[PDB]
Amino acid sequence: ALFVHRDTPKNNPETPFDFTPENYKRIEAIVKNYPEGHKAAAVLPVLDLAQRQNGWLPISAMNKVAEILQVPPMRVYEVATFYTMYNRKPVGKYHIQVCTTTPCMLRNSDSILEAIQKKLGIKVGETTPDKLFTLIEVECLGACVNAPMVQINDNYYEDLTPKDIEEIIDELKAGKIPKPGPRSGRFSCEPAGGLTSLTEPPKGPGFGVQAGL
Amino acid sequence: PFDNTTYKNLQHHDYSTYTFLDLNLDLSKFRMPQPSSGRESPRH
Amino acid sequence: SNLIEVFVDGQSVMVEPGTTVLQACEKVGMQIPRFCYHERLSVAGNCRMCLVEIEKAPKVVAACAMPVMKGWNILTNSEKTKKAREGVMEFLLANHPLDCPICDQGGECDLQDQSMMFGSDRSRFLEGKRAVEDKNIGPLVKTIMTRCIQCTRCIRFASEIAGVDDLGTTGRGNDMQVGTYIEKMFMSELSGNIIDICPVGALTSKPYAFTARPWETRKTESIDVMDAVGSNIVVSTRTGEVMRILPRMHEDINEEWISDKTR
Amino acid sequence: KTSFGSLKDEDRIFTNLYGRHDWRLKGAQSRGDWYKTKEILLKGPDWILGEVKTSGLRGRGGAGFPTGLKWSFMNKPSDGRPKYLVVNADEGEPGTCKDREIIRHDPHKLVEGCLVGGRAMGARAAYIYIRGEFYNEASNLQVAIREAYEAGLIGKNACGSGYDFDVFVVRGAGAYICGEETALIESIEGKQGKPRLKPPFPADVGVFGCPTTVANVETVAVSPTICRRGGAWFASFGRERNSGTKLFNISGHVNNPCTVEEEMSVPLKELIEKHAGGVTGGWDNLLAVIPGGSSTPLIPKSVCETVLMDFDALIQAQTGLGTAAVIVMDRSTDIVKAIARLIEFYKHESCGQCTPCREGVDWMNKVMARFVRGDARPAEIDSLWEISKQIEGHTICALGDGAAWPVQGLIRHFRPELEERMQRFAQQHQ
Ligand SMILES: NC(=O)C1=CN([C@@H]2O[C@H](COP(=O)(O)OP(=O)(O)OC[C@H]3O[C@@H](n4cnc5c(N)ncnc54)[C@H](O)[C@@H]3O)[C@@H](O)[C@H]2O)C=CC1
Ligand SMILES: Cc1cc2nc3c(=O)[nH]c(=O)nc-3n(C[C@H](O)[C@H](O)[C@H](O)COP(=O)(O)O)c2cc1C
Ligand code: SF4
Ligand code: SF4
Ligand code: SF4
Ligand code: FES
Ligand code: FES
Ligand SMILES: [K+]
Repeated sequence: ALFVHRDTPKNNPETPFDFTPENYKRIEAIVKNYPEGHKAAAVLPVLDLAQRQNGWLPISAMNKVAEILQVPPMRVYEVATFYTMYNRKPVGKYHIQVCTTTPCMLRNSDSILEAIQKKLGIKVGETTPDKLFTLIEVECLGACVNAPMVQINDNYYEDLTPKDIEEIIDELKAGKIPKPGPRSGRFSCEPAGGLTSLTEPPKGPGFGVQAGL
Repeated sequence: PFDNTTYKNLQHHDYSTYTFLDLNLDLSKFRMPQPSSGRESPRH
Repeated sequence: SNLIEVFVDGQSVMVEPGTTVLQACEKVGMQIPRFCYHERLSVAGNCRMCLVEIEKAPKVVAACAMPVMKGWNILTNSEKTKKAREGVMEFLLANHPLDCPICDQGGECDLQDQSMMFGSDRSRFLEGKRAVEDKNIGPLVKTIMTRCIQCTRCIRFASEIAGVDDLGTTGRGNDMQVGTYIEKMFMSELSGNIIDICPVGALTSKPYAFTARPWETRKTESIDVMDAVGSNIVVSTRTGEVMRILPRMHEDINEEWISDKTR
Repeated sequence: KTSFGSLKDEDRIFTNLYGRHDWRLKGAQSRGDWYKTKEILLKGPDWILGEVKTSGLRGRGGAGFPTGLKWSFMNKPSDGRPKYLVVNADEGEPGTCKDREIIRHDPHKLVEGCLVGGRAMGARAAYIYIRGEFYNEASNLQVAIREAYEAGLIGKNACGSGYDFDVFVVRGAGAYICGEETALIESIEGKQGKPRLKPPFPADVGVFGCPTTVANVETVAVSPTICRRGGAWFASFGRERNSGTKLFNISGHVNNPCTVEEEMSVPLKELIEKHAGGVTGGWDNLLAVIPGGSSTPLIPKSVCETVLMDFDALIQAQTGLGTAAVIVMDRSTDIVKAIARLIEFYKHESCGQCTPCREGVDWMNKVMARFVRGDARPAEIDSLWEISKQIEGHTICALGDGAAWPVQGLIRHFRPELEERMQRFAQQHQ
């Protein structure tokens, strides 16, 4: 929760960090997306790559991003503390993110938050002692019509009930993988009582195209 | 056979952690040569 | 010439294209209040104290950053200009600590002076304030970051003039903290000049700390001899004892800086 | 035309919105996309700008700036710097989840929109700044862009027109402020997502210093359909200066929260009672509606009866159209708790740069946290109003405006509820 750094024995510039050679090829592909002389524009992807290899960001991933992109290390520290995805502490293997903004709070996201809390035995901001689940509380995740919803590491779980989220936590503990979708009857975002629109077939190429084209 | 009942977007069940970056690495060859500012960085 | 005509409170002034609103008002002798604008740093536009009404325009503009367009009448003393100044001074004094007696900037503070001049005289803030963790950036600059008004003259100085690139803002929002993010010792050859351009007592002089107070110091304008640059300085004394050394502005030598040896 | 709504499926731009057809290239070409794209490229920049100015398309990001006038700011010869389209795909607005649906379900439509838009502005490439939380949507879009490169539709010799155009996708990293166009430019440039001041507009100094147009996913993706169907087709729907179709996100206290494409000037009551299945508990159970996502002030049930869901009829309802994200709040809602959660969102998503937002949004959240409990006195209401008026128009970007506006809407429509909250606090605590 802090935005200063103190050197612990598990988080210091002598903590080992190095990319894999496939990650170096991915970094080179990232750097080739930006103009020559603006390599600093690859700070946000590569550092996110340093979170995908490691799960979090010690202060050796930030310095390695600062080293391979030829940017000052404070300019990577700023990015790593500005953005909310960069875990500057070691989070669990399944990082549960419950959206509790107003369109999800109107559809009772607190029930699912308390369901995860009493299911896992932790509260908001903590990690289960088997290092498998970190529960924090996030802002609007862009799934507002599928409210309420959570996010687990990449995957949205939508239209949730407390029974559905207990089922998802049970199959995360079981070593399987859950299905990232709305757990109600609908598929993505449609009205649940049938399609109120887009029921006709799509008209195909050349429909309504103006003349002189 | 016209179908308006099945959700055809089942591919994102099969995405891993490096899927976006491997798609970027595959797309690295289809792209135009980047413009240059004339210097290696704004600190050069 | 390609000089364009603008107006400050009706009075005409001829300016080069690229002149800001603040410089255009400077050319007729009015100093628009500011905290983050410095004429030797880059334009940040992030304290919003220079918000000023251009007439026939229903929005205040950042005078440090907005260039003048031809025919503008800058209303530096109008009603919404003063309301904007009082609102911005109110937000600056929302979370600012009641440290003025125990602060080395008291009596030489920009925030005190243009709070007396351009702000309100009382508080509507009925909440608790923030408290920011202090930093250790060396044996020269005493750091009390609760007083920081987040104007980023730290960062613009250490980047552009000092060439260090090691001060910056971590966090986001009200939790945004200016610092090095690590236990780092900001010791450049020009590291004491951030004591100058910090408008508040967030960055003070650790040798000068607590010993004097600006109104009782006599100002003797003198010359540096610590090298052959010949930096113009102010030896400020008090009762026959040298209290500190400030810079004088000289455009051809030291523009308004001095080294740490001098200071 | 006088009445609006009831848009047909033959007039939809976003066919396959719901994911029911194939999102890939053989599915997109079979629904009308990538048809006669070479002719649209070869008829020139000024023809495409005239088609967008004819269509009356306004900025779908939420402000509604005229898209033809906006894109014509780039219609000028080069000065050595490249030119860029940048497609804003963050969509962090609470209530708004439509650009996720466009990226996830009609991705090639967004790619063809990038091609048409960047051709109209003479741009070199496209940077689709997608939100980082939309990771599966981003990989979805990258599979589509790989299909577009392997079919020769973009890249070197895009659609066989001799025009070169790349499409880049940059993920975000979890900051709502990075949806604002200059803060998005700063986030692309590898810096903190802090908004620049305007001037310079991005058409003069944008990404990397280049001329740049930042435009929303919806205002970019409808541009091939405008270039194919015509400008008069898109101007045939909605009122004057309110032309076209619009994706709507009706969420909150409705029976069926959904995204639906609909004609522009549709009534709010007709939209909710037709596509969303009505308010939970009936229409008399309606308390308030936030019409366009959290940046717009709420409107009560007496305004929601006859209001039209376009720009000007919501300006006349002293709110904004915004992203056309309808958040429905029933009579059982603690409405001050919802607006205070919203102001809490605005202080957690605020980049801390200039003084009024950095200080006043946290100070408004503290006042709203006391207003939920009632731990205040009524003279602090007008005080809070003035605090909003010290943020509105005194900030760098409009997140300060978008945080002052919900407070103003809540005070303006529910001052008696605030006052009875505080006086019952006063009677049961003093
Ligand atoms: N879609 C979303 O997720 C969100 C949308 N919004 C909406 O965004 C709006 C506020 O955003 P802003 O872009 O700051 O407001 P708006 O005033 O600035 O600007 C919209 C567009 O018009 C252009 N523009 C306007 N005047 C111009 C001029 N004279 N010269 C050149 N370009 C000009 C700007 O470049 C910009 O791209 C609100 O309506 C709000 O509802 C707010 C938050 C989230
Ligand atoms: C705080 C803030 C956040 C914004 N977030 C987004 C966003 O997430 N997506 C978007 O398309 N526009 C967003 N906008 C609007 C943009 O400034 C800009 O108007 C838009 O992205 C592109 O312009 P357009 O409306 O012509 O499409 C935001 C504006 C502000 C002030
Ligand atoms: S910095 Fe200025 S306003 Fe703040 S405590 Fe010191 S003298 Fe007072
Ligand atoms: S410490 Fe002083 S100079 Fe640095 S950002 Fe804060 S107020 Fe500005
Ligand atoms: S008003 Fe808020 S969101 Fe905008 S530049 Fe300032 S701190 Fe950032
Ligand atoms: S409000 Fe929870 S996803 Fe937008
Ligand atoms: S002086 Fe112009 S905003 Fe700080
Ligand atoms: K100082």
